[PDB]
Amino acid sequence: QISVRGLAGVENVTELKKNFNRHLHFTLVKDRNVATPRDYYFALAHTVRDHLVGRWIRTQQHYYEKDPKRIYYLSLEFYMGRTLQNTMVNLALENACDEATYQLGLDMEELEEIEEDAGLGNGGLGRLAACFLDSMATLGLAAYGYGIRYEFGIFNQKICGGWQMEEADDWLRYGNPWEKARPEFTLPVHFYGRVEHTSQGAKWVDTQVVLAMPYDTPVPGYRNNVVNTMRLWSAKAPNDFNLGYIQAVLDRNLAENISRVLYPNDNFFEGKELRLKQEYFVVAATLQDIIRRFKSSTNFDAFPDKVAIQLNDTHPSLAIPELMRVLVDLERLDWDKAWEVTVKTCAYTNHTVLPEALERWPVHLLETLLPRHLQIIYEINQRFLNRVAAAFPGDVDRLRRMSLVEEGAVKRINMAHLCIAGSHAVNGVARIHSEILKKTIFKDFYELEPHKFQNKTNGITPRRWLVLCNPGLAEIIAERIGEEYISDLDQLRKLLSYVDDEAFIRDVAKVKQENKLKFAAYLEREYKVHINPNSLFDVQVKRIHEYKRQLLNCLHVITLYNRIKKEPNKFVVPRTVMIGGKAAPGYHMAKMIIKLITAIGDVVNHDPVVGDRLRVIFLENYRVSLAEKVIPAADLSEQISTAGTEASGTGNMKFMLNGALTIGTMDGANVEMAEEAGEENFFIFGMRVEDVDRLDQRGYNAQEYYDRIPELRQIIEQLSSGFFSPKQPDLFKDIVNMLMHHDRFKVFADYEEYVKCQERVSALYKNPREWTRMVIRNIATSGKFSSDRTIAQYAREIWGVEPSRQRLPA
Amino acid sequence: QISVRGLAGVENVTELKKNFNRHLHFTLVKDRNVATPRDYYFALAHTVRDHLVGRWIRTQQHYYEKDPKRIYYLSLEFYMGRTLQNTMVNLALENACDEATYQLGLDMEELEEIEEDAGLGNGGLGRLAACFLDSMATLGLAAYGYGIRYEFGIFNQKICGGWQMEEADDWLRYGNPWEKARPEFTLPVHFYGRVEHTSQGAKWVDTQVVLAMPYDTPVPGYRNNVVNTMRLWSAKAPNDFNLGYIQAVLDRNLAENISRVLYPNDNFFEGKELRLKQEYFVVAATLQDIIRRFKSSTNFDAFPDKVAIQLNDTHPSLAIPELMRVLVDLERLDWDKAWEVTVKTCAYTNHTVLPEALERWPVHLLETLLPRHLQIIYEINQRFLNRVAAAFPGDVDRLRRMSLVEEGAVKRINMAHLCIAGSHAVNGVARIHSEILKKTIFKDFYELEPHKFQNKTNGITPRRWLVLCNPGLAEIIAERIGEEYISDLDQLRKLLSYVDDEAFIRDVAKVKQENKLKFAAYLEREYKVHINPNSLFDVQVKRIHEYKRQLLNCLHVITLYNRIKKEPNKFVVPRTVMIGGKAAPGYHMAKMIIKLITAIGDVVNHDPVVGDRLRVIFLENYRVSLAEKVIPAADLSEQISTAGTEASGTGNMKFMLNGALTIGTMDGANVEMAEEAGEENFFIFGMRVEDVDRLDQRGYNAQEYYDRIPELRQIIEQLSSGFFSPKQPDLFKDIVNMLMHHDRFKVFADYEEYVKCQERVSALYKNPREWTRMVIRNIATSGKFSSDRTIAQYAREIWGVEPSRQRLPA
Ligand SMILES: O=c1oc2c(O)c(O)cc3c(=O)oc4c(O)c(O)cc1c4c23
Ligand SMILES: O=c1oc2c(O)c(O)cc3c(=O)oc4c(O)c(O)cc1c4c23
Ligand SMILES: *Cc1c(COP(=O)(O)O)cnc(C)c1O
Ligand SMILES: *Cc1c(COP(=O)(O)O)cnc(C)c1O
Repeated sequence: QISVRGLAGVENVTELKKNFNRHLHFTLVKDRNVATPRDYYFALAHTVRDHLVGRWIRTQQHYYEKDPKRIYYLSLEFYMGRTLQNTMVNLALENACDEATYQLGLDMEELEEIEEDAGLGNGGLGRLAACFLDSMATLGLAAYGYGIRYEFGIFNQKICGGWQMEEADDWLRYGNPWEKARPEFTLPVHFYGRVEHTSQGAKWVDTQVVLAMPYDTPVPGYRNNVVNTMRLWSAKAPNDFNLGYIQAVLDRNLAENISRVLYPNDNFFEGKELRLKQEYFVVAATLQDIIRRFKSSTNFDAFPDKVAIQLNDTHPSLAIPELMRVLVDLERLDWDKAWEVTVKTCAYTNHTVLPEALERWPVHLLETLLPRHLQIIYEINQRFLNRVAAAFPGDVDRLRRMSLVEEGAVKRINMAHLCIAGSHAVNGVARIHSEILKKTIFKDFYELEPHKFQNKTNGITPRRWLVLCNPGLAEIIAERIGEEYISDLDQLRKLLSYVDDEAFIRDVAKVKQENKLKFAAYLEREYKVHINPNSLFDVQVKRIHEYKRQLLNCLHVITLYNRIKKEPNKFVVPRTVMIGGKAAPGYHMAKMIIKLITAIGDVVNHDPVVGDRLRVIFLENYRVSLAEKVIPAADLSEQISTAGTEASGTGNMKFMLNGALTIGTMDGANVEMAEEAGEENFFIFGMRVEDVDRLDQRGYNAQEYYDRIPELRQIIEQLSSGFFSPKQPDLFKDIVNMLMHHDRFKVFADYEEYVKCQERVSALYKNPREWTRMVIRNIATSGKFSSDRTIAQYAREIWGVEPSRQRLPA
Repeated sequence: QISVRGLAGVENVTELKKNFNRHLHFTLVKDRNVATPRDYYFALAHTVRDHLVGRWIRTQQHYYEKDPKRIYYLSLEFYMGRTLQNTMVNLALENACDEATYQLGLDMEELEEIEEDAGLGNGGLGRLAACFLDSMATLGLAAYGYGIRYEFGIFNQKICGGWQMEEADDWLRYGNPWEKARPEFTLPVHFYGRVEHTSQGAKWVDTQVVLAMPYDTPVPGYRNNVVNTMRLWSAKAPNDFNLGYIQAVLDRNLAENISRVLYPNDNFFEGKELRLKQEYFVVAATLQDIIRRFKSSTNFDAFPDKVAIQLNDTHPSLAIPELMRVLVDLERLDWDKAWEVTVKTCAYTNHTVLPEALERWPVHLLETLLPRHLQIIYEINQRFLNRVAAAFPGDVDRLRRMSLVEEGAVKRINMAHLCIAGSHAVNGVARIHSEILKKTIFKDFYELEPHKFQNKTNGITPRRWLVLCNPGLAEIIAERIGEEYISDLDQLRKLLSYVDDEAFIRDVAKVKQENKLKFAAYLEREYKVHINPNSLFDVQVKRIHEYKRQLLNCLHVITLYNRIKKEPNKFVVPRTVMIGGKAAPGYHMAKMIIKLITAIGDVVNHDPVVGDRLRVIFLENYRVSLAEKVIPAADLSEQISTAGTEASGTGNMKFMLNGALTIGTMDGANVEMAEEAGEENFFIFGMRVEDVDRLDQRGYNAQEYYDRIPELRQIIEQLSSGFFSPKQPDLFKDIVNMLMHHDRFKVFADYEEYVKCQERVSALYKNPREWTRMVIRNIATSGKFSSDRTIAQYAREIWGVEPSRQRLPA
């Protein structure tokens, strides 16, 4: 149908149809008379999968022959979403499959909706890992993603009576056609036990053994015939485990619980034993696999020349003492040599500065679970602090501040300090964040080893986040500038030449209108809720957190409502305000915020005086596949975290690529986005980091804002008095109390500037031509935020490898 | 290579090779350079599976069009063994696959050894279900096997220091290519809750829900293109189950434990709650599936014309009150009509008379777990006893004896009494067993309803138990009489014409020698143990139980040893005595018996005076695939249960078909075997049932035998004094004590006759020609013991359907 979706040659279409029918018959054991649409989805998935396998085998064979340096990306989260369309895009099969299925009497878009998301992540950090795998394959790197195959990913969110309910995400129920179990490469992982000292060093003995069984998923590059591997570990009990009889068999679940469920915490540390087991499990199985692959090529001097290990946050930080354990206890290298190898192999990416997110494991936990690793951590600490003492003699407070061991009520290990000591590179995820790391939380470490500290600004893959989710926009762009931008996003800069082109203006605006109608239709059919498609689509989608300030958005919504009620017959730009995202099940305030959003909706959406001028929708079950629908439909992107709290953001970049304008603070990657587009083409408001610091030194007093802003006072009075909860007048007392007395994120301090900035948005939206021109300026300068740029920087500045755009033979 | 293994046409061989390479590449994602022999096994399995699917789809389509009466065989056990070779045999693919794999540079026999047994049964009852599925498919019946997909089947048995150790049988570790998950036909099963009475009858409410997910395995008939289904249920928690968050997800295992593990009890009732859950789970999911299939054709009058339900033992007895529950509570039929339908639908097979095997469930268990079923059982009981009272007025003891409710310390439900009341047919499994049922344990029921009581003598499938495991014997038979006997075993009677044929005598004896050499080679390569292939192979393989009297065999072994030690330079016929079988983990006496066998081996096998004249081997991990190896190698089959205890036996029949002579008591099917072959062609010894009864009335006194038989006294003195356990002299005190003071099975009473009978065996073995002639007379009269005969009798006399030998189109 459309050019970016590839060729539909008669030979290819015929072959796809034959293979579809073969899988339906032989693989699924169905005929056309009994087949459900789910069976048709599976027949298509297996047909497309067949096209991957040749390239997958040849890619891995190629890496064996050429022996390049291998990149190992260690993450506890891979937020993959659906695989079918992404695979078709990267293999240039989309139009052919569309044609083949049409001829079989089927709608491919309908079949695509049947696939479950691989929801093996929480939010930004998890989705970053997924975008990165796509870029690494596209750039021809010998890269492997290593993680856990969770049986249950991020919970499915249902809204009942305005409240979040959690349901198990049983994503493997119907099978996963993309994975290949590899039980032949099963590896043992050890837990508990004790340390024995011989004349030949330490021995870790009397351990409990859990098996790690790998499952491999293909990761296709964009049209280069490269197919890399994501290897995810599943926990299995040994067959003599606990071996009255019946109970011993049932107790196998105790071992296998390690890979059962993703911890649903986003930017929050929960110090639970099962989480620690997951962290060690992924690390121990991965490192054995790495060493096995290295040895098939006892000289560990060349180890850092053949292996890079990237730690996604501190979650796999145990890689550092585990590598030391293997090199020293098993391979019998001396400490200093092993340490040199370790440091040169490992690199660490920090994702947040929020104190409650930092992993600080109780010593007593590590002592029981991982007694040898604790000894190694103590030894690392002693040697590191000796270096600190020599560099800064007599500075006793620095010693205390930099220690990997934290003193207190409970002794803890600071995993971030372990990662810095044991890595040759430490990076933040946006320029402002990397600067904050050097100035504040890691200042001491930066003074000791300035060379370790880098920036690598986050990015997103333009495959999933443009071509896949917004084919209409990808096409109108391709018509003018060709197809090369899909793997070289900087080429979007050529679009600045069309900012005064009347044909292009009309096409950009038409693509947006079509996306909005399609999403408006989606909401009716699937959620029985009506929206006006002519309204400004005002969208905030991301995990629910106090720092992200969904509450500030709520205050604006209520302000707009109060202004309409005060002057009903005055013209206002119509808005659909959409907020979506999950709260961690134990995060009470975030759960209260969701209830507030729905309660506001209950009032606003049913008030006849408002009409269709304002609508407030909570988008249920926000996840990757929902993002692919809502982002192309958005006019306004809400990126309103308190300055200095959102390390980068990536949702911000997705909206910019897809033709929404941004209202945002100077936080995270927003700063770089505004710098790329021009500040005049962005809706910037609020305190800068420096303003927040100044307010903190003086002391934040919320009462002052309440006293001075009559519109703010009225909202607080409405909240307190039960206006939004008539049957439970004090329902929102916790929210009011937090805002008035202990708001860490200074919601009130940005309220006035935010409301005023929102008026400027409404003014611009009244002039469609000028709105669209600003949109064009945003799309045209979004090139920097491709994860291809990010990965090329990691490859050159951290991993010491050259990216390649060259095709492997088909 | 050999004719019974089918054609190896050039077209077929070429096609098999192409498909093998396709599966290796696309299915397994391997090339020839990285492929293990396990990968080659899987490539072959998928290739053969492809040939089933067309016939499977067409068979099920055929049953939809024709709408025949459907047979539902309900069993908690399906002891299937391996599937690859059986599938090739039934599809006439064996030679072609052999050729195709040879050409690819592979040994097919080696690949066959890689397949795990589907060990979803304990012994006789489980293997009977498997033989039956094979016969039902071969006879063209519209039959479905329904059971549980256990994650762990019967434990793997290891022998450590002479003791049984149990290991989890993780048979699904590498995947199962034969099954097809059918998550689309998932059904809810209810547990716990309470009964509510409305104006519209009873309601079962506040239940806990567990999902039943079916997996279908194809069951191919012998060369008739019929492929039936075995449907096995897996337990799944609902997604809102227990829905802090993490724990609620982990607690899903509580529901899914239902299908986790097979109870390893053979002919022994253990009244555990989890076992009861398994029994209801299979019944509730199966009956919903039955009713769904029936309705796709509210007139339940025709229900018994379209449905037969066969209960394999009392394990699925809850089918009776469950059918009543559905018909009365859900479909709103009146009681009497529902009861008529139920009785006409259900039939019950009894497998043992041993009191400790009978299921007698505590009322308090049923009250908590299944409150509505208990109410229904009480109502059945009241109405049944009203009929008893009317037929036998004033006979108050009969009322007590026949009640489904047992009075006592704990009130219990007798499941056998429930099955008789609720079935139109009740059968035993051999003529003597069916007579014992009428005379003793079910005498009262037989007097009330004589017409219900039938015999159906057990059988075995000649596909697995001749063609598959003994191709050499199948071939020499086919050379003389053709191939028709494979599905018409009565034709073996034609072999009586060759009893004086010198060529045939030599061929029969040669096939046995070849089988013995192959098994002798197997024992060395796999278990590092040497045996003399010229010795008489004396084999007792079956579950370890006191009733089966492995102990009597032990006494004979020790007697032979003592006789050699007394007269070393006297000639004796050399023997290899092989005993194998598993003991239930909690069965202490059976575990002690295994230890005795190995301890005897330790003495006998290392005594230089004995030489290679006597060897005692315990065959580890006896299971279906081991049976297929050892049975063709046997000379003498030990079938030595106390008269009246072994209901039928089926191992006995397997040995007869494969050219072993039988030493046995007049018990179970041994009686019919001796009747078929002629008593002169059998080695019969010992008490008859009548002799056991006489001894019981007088009182069994073991001391008497000890006092009168000096050879017996010496063995007991050796056991007591530590001769077979020098480092633990009293190790076998439990065994000695049981034999002397509380032997339920009268081991000593048969000792003298058994030893004398064994001398007659040794005498005949000295004359190879006459041994082989007797063998021919056994093989030639084994036809009655085909499960095809058994199933034809079930079909005609119980299910009311006609078997068909006619082929479906290919
Ligand atoms: O008790 C909690 O307090 C919190 C906070 O005070 C906060 O600011 C953020 C969070 C957060 O992100 O995730 C959480 C969880 O997954 C959880 O199980 C418990 C809590 C939080 C939490
Ligand atoms: O405690 C037991 O006593 C038994 C007997 O006394 C017996 O004659 C036969 C048996 C038997 O066959 O299986 C068993 C089990 O699976 C189990 O867990 C416990 C027992 C038995 C058992
Ligand atoms: C991109 C993305 C995120 C991250 O969004 P931010 O606004 O950067 O927090 C979270 N969840 C999903 C499903 C995403 O696609
Ligand atoms: C046939 C068979 C049995 C039953 O043997 P009996 O001697 O009749 O008890 C038990 N186990 C296996 C593995 C079998 O093949």
